[PDB]
Amino acid sequence: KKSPLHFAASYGRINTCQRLLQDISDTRLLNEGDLHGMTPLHLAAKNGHDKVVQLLLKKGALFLSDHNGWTALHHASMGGYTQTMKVILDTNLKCTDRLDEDGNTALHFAAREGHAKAVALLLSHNADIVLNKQQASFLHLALHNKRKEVVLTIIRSKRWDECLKIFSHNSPGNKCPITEMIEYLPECMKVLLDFCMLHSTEDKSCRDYYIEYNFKYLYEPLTALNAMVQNNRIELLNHPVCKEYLLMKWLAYGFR
Amino acid sequence: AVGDIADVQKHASLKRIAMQVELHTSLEKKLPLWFLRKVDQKSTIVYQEIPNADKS
Amino acid sequence: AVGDIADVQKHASLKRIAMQVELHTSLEKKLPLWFLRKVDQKSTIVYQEIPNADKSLEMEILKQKYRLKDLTFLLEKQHELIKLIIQKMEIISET
Amino acid sequence: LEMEILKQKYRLKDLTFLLEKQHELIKLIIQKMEIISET
Repeated sequence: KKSPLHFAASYGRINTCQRLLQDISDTRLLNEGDLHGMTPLHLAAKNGHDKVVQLLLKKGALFLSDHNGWTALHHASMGGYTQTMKVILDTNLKCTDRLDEDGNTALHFAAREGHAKAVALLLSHNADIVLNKQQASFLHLALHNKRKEVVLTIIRSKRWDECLKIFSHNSPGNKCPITEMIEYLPECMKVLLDFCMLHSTEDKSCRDYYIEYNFKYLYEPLTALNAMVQNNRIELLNHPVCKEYLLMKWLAYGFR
Repeated sequence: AVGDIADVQKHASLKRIAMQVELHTSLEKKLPLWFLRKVDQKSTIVYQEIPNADKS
Repeated sequence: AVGDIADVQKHASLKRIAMQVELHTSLEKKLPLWFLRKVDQKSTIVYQEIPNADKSLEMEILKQKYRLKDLTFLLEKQHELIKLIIQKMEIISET
Repeated sequence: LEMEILKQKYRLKDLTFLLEKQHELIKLIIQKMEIISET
């Protein structure tokens, strides 16, 4: 004693949790851990228990602790849970992002195994986008796991279309690995760009560009298109709305 | 003749488009930077292509 | 010559039947409505065609896939349901 | 070599015959379960 609480509120045995925990100890051990070190607050989040993690935040405390540094909300963003990840986050937005041991944050895990909604709510609560480690952004690590669904939900909304951040050497960013390692993702990104502003006949439509890198840097210049040819994917390249036009007008001076 | 030509046409499109992109990349690098944008619209007003049958 | 002719014959049948249907649709539209049924039997007494070898068998796979998503709809709910087993379980004794 | 696939498919239907009955059987777990305490 007291061991069972760890178990019970891991799997979320609500009544045993409540009647065992209210004594009141003053929660000296609440706030306890055993190897690998972990807390009920976490084990509630690991296996998905909105009810218990809520109650435990009504009593509250500690509100964070971490043996391999993950914290709880990473264990929440591990699987595709939602209600937990709602209320847990909503208790504080200061106790929400932690970058260690080897840099990662809730967004970074949540774009692995986890489903898209998690990410949608993290953007809906202004989670950090920029923080980078190691070298490769969460988006990187997403695509190198080849997940369609997230990198499709991110692009519609909101806070970036396709963000900045880059270098080196491995792994190069950022769109060209999209095109090497999950094709047809552009297709959707692509059709989201253009207009057909006027609808059916007699319509003039502009075509904005993501493609240019854009430098200077004399950087494998033209770059992304080239990384389409090499390699290899071409039923993006053939895509009418964009590339064909780009290369056509580019071929105007090229003509000259 | 038939074997190799068939083989080239099997994935013909890439050979061609790789021709134009290659040419533009090896034109881009030589010409002086100040002669860039212009020329570049970075937009275009809009006012027998490539075969469906090839697939993976 | 061989490459393109081979390509046309690969799915030849559609090219032909699309020829006849196209012709009948662009004949149907011009001729006056009153000259319809007749001629039209809307029935027919019955009293070297098209090749077996051409086929699409990718679909077979597209048939399997939907089934397997049905299987995960039919497995995830089970997982949910089992955690819901433990949340109402009577584990005492012994812990 | 399409058959190869036609060989896989029957097996997978056998798997859902062998999963659905499990699902049935598990709801039948709860319908005779002794959940008290605690509700």
